[PDB]
Amino acid sequence: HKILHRLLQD
Amino acid sequence: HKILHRLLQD
Amino acid sequence: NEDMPVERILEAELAVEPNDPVTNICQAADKQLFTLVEWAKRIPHFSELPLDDQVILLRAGWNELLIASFSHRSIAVKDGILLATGLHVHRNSAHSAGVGAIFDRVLTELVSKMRDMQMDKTELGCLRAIVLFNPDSKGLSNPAEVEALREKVYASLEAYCKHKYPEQPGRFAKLLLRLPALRSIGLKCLEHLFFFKLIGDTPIDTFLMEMLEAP
Amino acid sequence: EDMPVERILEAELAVENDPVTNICQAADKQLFTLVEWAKRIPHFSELPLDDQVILLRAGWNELLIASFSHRSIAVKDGILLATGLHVHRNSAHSAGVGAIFDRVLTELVSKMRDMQMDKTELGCLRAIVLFNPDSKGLSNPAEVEALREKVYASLEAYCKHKYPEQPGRFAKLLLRLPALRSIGLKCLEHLFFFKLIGDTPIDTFLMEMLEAP
Ligand SMILES: C=CCc1ccc(O)c(-c2cc(CC=C)ccc2O)c1
Ligand SMILES: C=CCc1ccc(O)c(-c2cc(CC=C)ccc2O)c1
Repeated sequence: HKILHRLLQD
Repeated sequence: HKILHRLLQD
Repeated sequence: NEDMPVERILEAELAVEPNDPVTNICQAADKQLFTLVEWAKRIPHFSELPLDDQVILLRAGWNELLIASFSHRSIAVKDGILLATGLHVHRNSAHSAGVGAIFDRVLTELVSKMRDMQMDKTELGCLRAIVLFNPDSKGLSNPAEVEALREKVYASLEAYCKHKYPEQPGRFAKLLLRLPALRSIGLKCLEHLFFFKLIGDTPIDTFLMEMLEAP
Repeated sequence: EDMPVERILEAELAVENDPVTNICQAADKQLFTLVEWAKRIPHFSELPLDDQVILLRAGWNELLIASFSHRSIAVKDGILLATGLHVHRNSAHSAGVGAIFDRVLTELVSKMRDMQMDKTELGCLRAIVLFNPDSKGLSNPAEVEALREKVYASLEAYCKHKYPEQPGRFAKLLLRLPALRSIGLKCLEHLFFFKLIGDTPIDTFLMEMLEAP
């Protein structure tokens, strides 16, 4: 699940 | 709801 | 505690103390519906409500209600549930029945938590009393009166927890936060119960069936 | 303090045709601003990434539903979306989603309106929902259990301080959580069906949350 992981990174 | 009503009454 | 005593809430609990695993669980549910009615009749001010509202509350609550009681009943057992019938369901029987996941949701979210906080019969009774007095339930003639008795039950329960577990300032809230789990599991069990009904290979008794009927 | 209300309230103030298309359009949108909300919640960003993913994937709906419900305390009979769009009762009934819509309005919106639930109370509830120790796969549920416990201990203190005249307030607030849970799941079903039938466009981020583990 890409998008979420990228966002939980500042 | 036959049973419920009967069981609640007496 | 004067209007809704925790001693009488317990007394309603203590008044009602008791081969396909699913078949067992349904038969148990059926035996337990008749009893639930007595239990409720012993919950202060329940009978005094309009007969139709008694019907509604129980048509709405019976699920979380039956599931709450057997979960607390199952703290003494290590990997299963004690059914009111005097039968035990191990989680392996459950898995080998297809009901593994929901049973595991009952073991994790409910039974284990009841044990890890040593939830007593009064706190059970009070949580069941809250679930019985559900003002959301659709169709009620006076939802406010149900909400007033919800207030009375949880005022008494908090007071009880303050008085008899003073070292646990957040016990009262820990009990109330077991209700999303209860509600959430209660809905999953009901979804299964409808499937067992849809599919025609599970013996469902009259009271369970009546409950499984659309309003 | 270990779980300050102010920083939870700050997190709330920081992010602050077919109606179902609009509701789905607003959902994907909010999803990004929910990640941003959660980051601003005490101790959340310090939990391991995996556990942070598990929490938001498990909570988004309730977390999102609560928001719009509380943003809708103002409107008579409808909900207000973050896109600046308003979905009316009649408009939601005309679209075939009146059943759930009504439940949002009576059980959440109305009960929020009745008790004049403030943004602090709303934030801490969402922070309680965020920190769901019942979440499956969590590496440390004993740390999630502790965090939630901090939140609601702070919530009692506030409720005893701000509204000391109403001794049943603290419980009343929590006792919207079985309702939010029920409404979350019913609401989630709808999404899954909107996807199956493919009648309604669903944007990438919203797609990601519905899609399997
Ligand atoms: C004594 C009552 C027993 C009772 C009551 C209501 C219920 O929904 C269930 C029930 C439980 C499971 C999972 C097993 C824990 C699956 C399906 C069910 O129908 C059992
Ligand atoms: C701005 C909020 C956006 C948002 C967030 C989470 C949701 O579950 C929904 C949502 C609501 C309904 C019923 C209407 C209340 C049906 C389908 C949905 O996806 C909308």
